[PDB]
Amino acid sequence: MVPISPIETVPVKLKPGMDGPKVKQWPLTEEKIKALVEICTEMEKEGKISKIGPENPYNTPVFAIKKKDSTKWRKLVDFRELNKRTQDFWEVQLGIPHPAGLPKNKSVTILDVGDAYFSVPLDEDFRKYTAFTIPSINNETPGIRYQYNVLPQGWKGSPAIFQSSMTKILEPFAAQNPDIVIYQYMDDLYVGSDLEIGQHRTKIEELRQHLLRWGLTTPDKKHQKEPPFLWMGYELHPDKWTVQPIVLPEKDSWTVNDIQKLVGKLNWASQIYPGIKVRQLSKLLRGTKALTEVIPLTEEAELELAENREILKEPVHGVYYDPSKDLIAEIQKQGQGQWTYQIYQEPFKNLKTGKYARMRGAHTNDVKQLTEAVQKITTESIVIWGKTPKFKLPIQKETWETWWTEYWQATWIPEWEFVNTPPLVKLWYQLEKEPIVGAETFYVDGAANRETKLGKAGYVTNKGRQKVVPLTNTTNQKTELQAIYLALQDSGLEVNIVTDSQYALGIIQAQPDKSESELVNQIIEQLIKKEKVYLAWVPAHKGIGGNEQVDKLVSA
Amino acid sequence: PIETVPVKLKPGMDGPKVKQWPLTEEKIKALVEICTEMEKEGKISKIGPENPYNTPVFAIKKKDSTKWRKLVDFRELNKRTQDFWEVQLGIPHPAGLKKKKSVTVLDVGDAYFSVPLDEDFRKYTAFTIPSINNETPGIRYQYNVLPQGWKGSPAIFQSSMTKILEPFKKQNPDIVIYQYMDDLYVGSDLEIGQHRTKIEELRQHLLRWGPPFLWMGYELHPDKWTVQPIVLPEKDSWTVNDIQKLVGKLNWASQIYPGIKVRQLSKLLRGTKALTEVIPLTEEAELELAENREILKEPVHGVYYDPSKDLIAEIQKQGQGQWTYQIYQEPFKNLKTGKYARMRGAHTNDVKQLTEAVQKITTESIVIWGKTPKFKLPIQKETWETWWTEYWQATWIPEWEFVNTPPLVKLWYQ
Ligand SMILES: COc1cc2nc(NC3CCN(Cc4ccc(C(N)=O)cc4)CC3)nc(Oc3c(C)cc(C#N)cc3C)c2cc1OC
Ligand SMILES: [Mg+2]
Repeated sequence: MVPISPIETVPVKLKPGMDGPKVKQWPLTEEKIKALVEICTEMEKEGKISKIGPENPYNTPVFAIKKKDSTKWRKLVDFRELNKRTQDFWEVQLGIPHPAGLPKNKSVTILDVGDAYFSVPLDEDFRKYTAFTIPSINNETPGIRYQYNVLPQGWKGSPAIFQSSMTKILEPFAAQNPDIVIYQYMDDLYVGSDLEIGQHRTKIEELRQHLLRWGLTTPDKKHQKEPPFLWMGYELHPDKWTVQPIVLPEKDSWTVNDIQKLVGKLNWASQIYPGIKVRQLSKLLRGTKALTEVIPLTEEAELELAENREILKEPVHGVYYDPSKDLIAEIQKQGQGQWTYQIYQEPFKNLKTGKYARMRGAHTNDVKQLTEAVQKITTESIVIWGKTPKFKLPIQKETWETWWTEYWQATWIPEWEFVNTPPLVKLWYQLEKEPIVGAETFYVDGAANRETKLGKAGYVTNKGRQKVVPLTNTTNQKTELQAIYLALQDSGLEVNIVTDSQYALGIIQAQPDKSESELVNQIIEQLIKKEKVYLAWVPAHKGIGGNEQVDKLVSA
Repeated sequence: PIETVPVKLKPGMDGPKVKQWPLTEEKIKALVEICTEMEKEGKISKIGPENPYNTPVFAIKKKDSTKWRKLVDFRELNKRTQDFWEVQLGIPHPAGLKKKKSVTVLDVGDAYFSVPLDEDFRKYTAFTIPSINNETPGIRYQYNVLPQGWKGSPAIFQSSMTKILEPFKKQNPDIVIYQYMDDLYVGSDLEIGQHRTKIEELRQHLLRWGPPFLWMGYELHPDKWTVQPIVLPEKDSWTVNDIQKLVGKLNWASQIYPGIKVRQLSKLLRGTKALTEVIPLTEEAELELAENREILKEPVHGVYYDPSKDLIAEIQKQGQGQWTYQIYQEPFKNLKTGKYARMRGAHTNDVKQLTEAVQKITTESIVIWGKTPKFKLPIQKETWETWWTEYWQATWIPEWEFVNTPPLVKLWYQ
């Protein structure tokens, strides 16, 4: 007998004020009972479970299931009630590595620690809660009761305690062998390195000689896979990586189950397939809750679907990360809030791709969206590579310089360079800082009755030019914007506009180039045609000449 | 330090479950080096999966320093930790701290590592050193001693801190000392000639009674901190646009000051005139401008600091490296106004300027009232949360909210 190092137990407690489960055992058939007694007899002699007496008041129902071809029954303890009463744990398996950040590792050996999963002991002060009773034949004898001595399959804390216990054991080995990387996931250990295979297996056998010191039989995986590894929906080759075959069906009646199908596949493919759109397909996802109704396809969504089909014809592959080279990310505008980017180190070979969707709002511009896309790529790059990449942006240095110096908010973009890839982000209009000399001054105002929704809007100018337009089905805020549009429509290339609308100022000072309101979009189109525009604000109902004259004409 | 102080949370509140935000490789390696030494010194210990709590952590570099510092975001833990009245029912803030001349700010945070923490509270200080690309599980730790940036650290050490400060309080009676979190504010009414030697008298005085960042003292001068009252332009020729901006400023000031009138200043804009046309001031309108000018010379009546209500800090970007700010508890009742200029190390980075501005305003708010205000930042949420940690240099972190609508008050504070 060779001494083994004991695995340190994790102290587990129930939730405060809660007790263990006390669920009645299901009446099982005679064939299931004989199967459960035979397997629990083997699990007991292996030290996984142990018999108990009638003192334990807790109980958990145990079931017996059978597969298709395998003529073998298997137990299944339903710890659903115990998991509700067990404390919360720290899950160390929430995130998944992205292949674009994983470097080259030629030698690879995948081990199976399945027999080590049931070797980690459970806290002895908590084993009494894992009680389960196997019903007796014809209910004529007391049911045989066991309790788990190791981490049970299906328990809340089993995955986290196992990985924590495995990480604690692998720490000295992963520290004294820096040329070896070990990835933990489920009952599998993914070991890789860049050394020749002769040195790899020897260190693999060293890992097998390290885990046996805790008594963990860890051999090679049965039926080792081919070079293209199928790992979390990816195809992992030695020098390249890609996603498993994802092809969209050709249908004519799409329902809601196909709603999470196209979006799920296109978003999962945007990480390697460039230029992928899904917004026109996602706009049909506003208020559909059930999973059976049909939605007719718009030709804007069909054209978008056909554009992605041409990209999904030939498979695109990505390269692995090289820390010796720089990290570069280039962004392109696709239209209507659509943005796509490519991340690479050497040209014509991307590490990964992606897309950014415009944050929905009333008003926006391309500079905000590009800025938001940069912050999204920045955070994603810190996750995968731990560093901010150099950006290639389709915006002039002068355009960005004018933007951030005059924008009312604070804004910043990390180190970037301009790339001439149309369409380019440009400032469509810039308001003046001071009043314009020689330009006609338009005093505008608007008003509307809150009951009948009848309103007026217009302007008065220093040259005697006037206009008042009656409006139907409008509001006070809408007449204030209408008066601005009228002043821009009837003025020359240079114009000074005087308004008292704080609502209209907040929209224009936000500098939008596109909005969901047709009236604001008409104002923007008017601003682009101008050469100089100065917008000035005055307090209303304060005897300001020109402002009160136009106020009484719209107030009826 | 042997006996622990029983620390509890607020009734019906669990510990913090805040997710660790991604960190660069240079910050991860720096925190691993720092936490490895702290683990050898017994300040922190590894924890298992039975501890589900977490508090974010990141690495900074102090002002005029070349060594990384471990900074913890105990904001969620501090608001869940109970109010510390275990000794004093509440210390009124020293009003003389803001009337002194030269105030030095030290970092007595390392002195907190000599006092152990209640074993029943150590699990709530859990933090995670994240891994890159989810390669390995994050390194999990918890504090065995009083951590820097925790609300209870200066309150628990307040019993031992005073015993070290008594031999110096007896030496100088007219010197004001104030402690907030990991900072000790030392102010004196004498010039900087002996101020360096007087603070140096306090540096090794703390070490011999028990430090990486205890050698530097952030100097302040609150006696010369300028305020920004409402000022009206003095012009010899007024255009229509100038008068329009004047009445708009006086109408805004009318909500703060009573008696402000704009009637005589409106009768000059009579008619539909061009913005660039000069309007001569009548003597009746000049009297109204003089009356309003004298009203603004006086401070706001009916203003007061209520220690029960929170402080609010608004910031407006004025351009050319100029940032104006206001501190208040009630709208239009400003407790202090100010203006910064020429942010060092940030000429093409508004984020770094705004970040440093938040630190300076919070520092001023500590000296005056002894607490931090909630900020209204003129910046998108995604841009601020991505870069503010890169320029942060203080041991404390205030609360902040984001302003998405351009304020019209910017034109008047300019
Ligand atoms: C710096 O830390 C790490 C770096 C890692 N690098 C990598 N890089 C990988 C290495 C494998 N190759 C395919 C291949 C390459 C040649 C061959 C061959 N010639 O037989 C077969 C397959 C793809 C790229 N894999 C890590 O963990 C793995 C992950 C996350 C998934 C799988 C799978 N299934 C396997 C492993 C080993 C890393 C873990 C690290 O830390 C924990
Ligand atoms: Mg009006």
